[PDB]
Formats: sequence, structure tokens, C-alpha cells
Amino acid sequence: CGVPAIQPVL
Amino acid sequence: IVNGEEAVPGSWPWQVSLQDKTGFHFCGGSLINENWVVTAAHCGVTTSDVVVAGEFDQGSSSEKIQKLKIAKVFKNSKYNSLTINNDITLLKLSTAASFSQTVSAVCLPSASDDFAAGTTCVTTGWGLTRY
Amino acid sequence: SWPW
Amino acid sequence: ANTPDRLQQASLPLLSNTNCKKYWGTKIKDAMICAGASGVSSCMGDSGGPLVCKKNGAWTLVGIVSWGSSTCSTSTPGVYARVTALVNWVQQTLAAN
Repeated sequence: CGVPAIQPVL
Repeated sequence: IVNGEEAVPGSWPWQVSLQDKTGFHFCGGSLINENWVVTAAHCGVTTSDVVVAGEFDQGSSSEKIQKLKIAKVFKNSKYNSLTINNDITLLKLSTAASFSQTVSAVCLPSASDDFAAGTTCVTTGWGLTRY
Repeated sequence: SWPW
Repeated sequence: ANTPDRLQQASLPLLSNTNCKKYWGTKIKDAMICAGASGVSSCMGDSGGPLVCKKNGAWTLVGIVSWGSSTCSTSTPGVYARVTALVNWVQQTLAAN
């Protein structure tokens, strides 16, 4: 859980 | 979200859109595994509503979304509608989500985990950007 | 206040 | 009002319930957590979605968007269901169903 395959960019 | 920004598509893969039978987005939610979504109790979800996973742009239906039926709504019996306290509902899906690059689960904290005031977190959604 |  | 087609995000800070009470008074309960008052706000239609914080490298559900300012004021904190107060119920419900 909690580790997106497509990383968010903040 | 007021004064937020567009997300990278697919980068919040637990985020779902809860839609009514007319297709209207009324609330968000989060996948916690292939079979279950966490949302707010006050959203008033029923088994006639739909969980839409894998969405980014609700106006562009070129994406491979999963429209998941709801089998049962488990509103936390401690929810207090008067104070909006304990504002959590679990949705058990009729059809399991198929996890993928754009569909996957958020972690749950342990009951004893600590998150300090001042910590920077993130919120996501399709709520109003201006009132 | 209002539900969100 | 404006509803977006595209998913939005914002970073925002957690508040303490004691400080949140300066805004909201006795409306704040132990199963709530406040966040924002920082130039962004959750708003109508965000309810039920996530407030996530990184914990040991993983995004972890700390809040569920719940309620707040009726005009989504960016200088007032939003109120979220506090998932650490609710996670035993989640685990019990999953186990029994």
C-alpha cells in the first residue's frame, strides 16, 4: 500500500 | 480543493469518485484493498451508487476506468450525524477492483501511530475549486 | 459550517 | 462555484485539536483532525476522500475529508475524520465481513 506506481509530483 | 493544482494522472491510485446513478460525482473515497473503499459516513452512500476507480479527467472517457458496484454499505455504528463525529463508512465492493498502475491501495495507520501538528500532508479530490 |  | 473535471491535489499542514478549537470551538471531537488554514482548502465534493501523510516512505490515510467552512475559506482549517481513532473499527469490520 501507499507507494504509487506513478509518482505524485507536488 | 480551493487553490490546489492538477495532479499527475494516475498518481493517487487509491482515489475513487463516488457517483450516483445519474453519473454525478458527489464524494471521494480511498481504496484500502481490492474489495473495500473508505469514505465519509455523511456522504450517504447507498448500494445504488458506483465507485469509479482509475479516473483522472471526468470529462475525457478515453481512460480505462473501473466502475465498481457496491455490495454493502458499512456505516460506522459510532457515527454521530448531529456532530458529524466518527465520520467513516466502509463500502464492500460487489466486483473487486483490478489493481494496476493507476489503481491500488492507500496504507492505514496503526491506531498508535503519531502524526504531529505541523506535518505537511496532501489531500486530493474533485471537489469545488471555487465557492 | 457545511459537510464537505 | 467551479467543479473540476481533473483530479486536484494540495499540500497542507496538520493542526493540533487544541489550536483547531480556536476556530471551531466545541465542534472539534477527538475523532477529528484539522488540516489547512494555509492558503488551500478542501471543499464540497471532496468529502470522503483522503488526507494522506508519508510514514516511513508510504502514503498513509490520516484523515477522511469531513467538514469545515461553508465557503471553503483558505484561512480556516478543514476538519477530517481522524483515521487513527477509527482504524480498529476498520480492521474489525474487514475481519468479520
